[PDB]
Amino acid sequence: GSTGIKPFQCPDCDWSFSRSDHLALHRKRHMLV
Ligand SMILES: [Zn+2]
Repeated sequence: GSTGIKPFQCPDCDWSFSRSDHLALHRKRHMLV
């Protein structure tokens, strides 16, 4: 049906997280801030 999209998504790997902190835990390696 639909794609496995989540409210918090990585625009780099196309990762999907149901939790904001989980996405941040992932995208921090993209941000390096
Ligand atoms: Zn990513």
